[PDB]
Amino acid sequence: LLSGQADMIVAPLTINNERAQYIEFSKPFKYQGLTILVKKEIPRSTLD
Amino acid sequence: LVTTGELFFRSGFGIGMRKDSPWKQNVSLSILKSHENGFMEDLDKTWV
Amino acid sequence: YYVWPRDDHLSIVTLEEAPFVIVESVDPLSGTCMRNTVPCEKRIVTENKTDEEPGYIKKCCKGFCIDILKKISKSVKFTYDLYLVTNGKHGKKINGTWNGMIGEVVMKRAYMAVGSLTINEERSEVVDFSVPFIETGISVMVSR
Repeated sequence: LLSGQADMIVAPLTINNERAQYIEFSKPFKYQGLTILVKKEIPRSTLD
Repeated sequence: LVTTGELFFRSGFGIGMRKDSPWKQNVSLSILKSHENGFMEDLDKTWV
Repeated sequence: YYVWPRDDHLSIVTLEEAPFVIVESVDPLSGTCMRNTVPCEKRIVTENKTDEEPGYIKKCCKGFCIDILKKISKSVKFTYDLYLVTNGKHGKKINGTWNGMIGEVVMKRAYMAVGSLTINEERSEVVDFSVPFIETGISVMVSR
């Protein structure tokens, strides 16, 4: 964007301090947060 | 696999722009207008 | 009570509702607002017969938005003196005029609207907002 070869950055962008300091955003179009992912489960004990 | 946990720091998304370009005001207004027509919810339920 | 009539000194038109901002009466003590709050300035025009002076019955304010406003005011070194609402809840185009807090801001003398506001395609053409600082929306309420 900043050099000479872009005008809109339609992409998974995200608001923060420095990027909003150096360019002007618009109103947000999604309110996603930051979260964590792990793997699912399986059956269990009692054996014999 | 599955996602767990809560949401820490929660920014938003957004279409970026240049600094002082003629579009910014109108593009922000268009995003805000479309966000109150179910359009964002419509596309979210269509794809995500 | 001219508030010491004496370029960073601006009015702040606020409102009290929810755990966002709550207004309490002055701490009795000796007639002064307690600590951990900022002195608000309630305005009363309850005189329904004569054009009496507005009621300058001061009070105290505390909550979410006032705390964030204090943090911001410290952050950029500007002085402030809060001031409550006189008529209307928030503001609405009532036959081509804003009757409320946004009307107070657009009609000068306010220069801020910190409170419980909603960003919409209805006031961006008269005032202009900042980045939202809480996720609002429309949801439901059903008993479990």
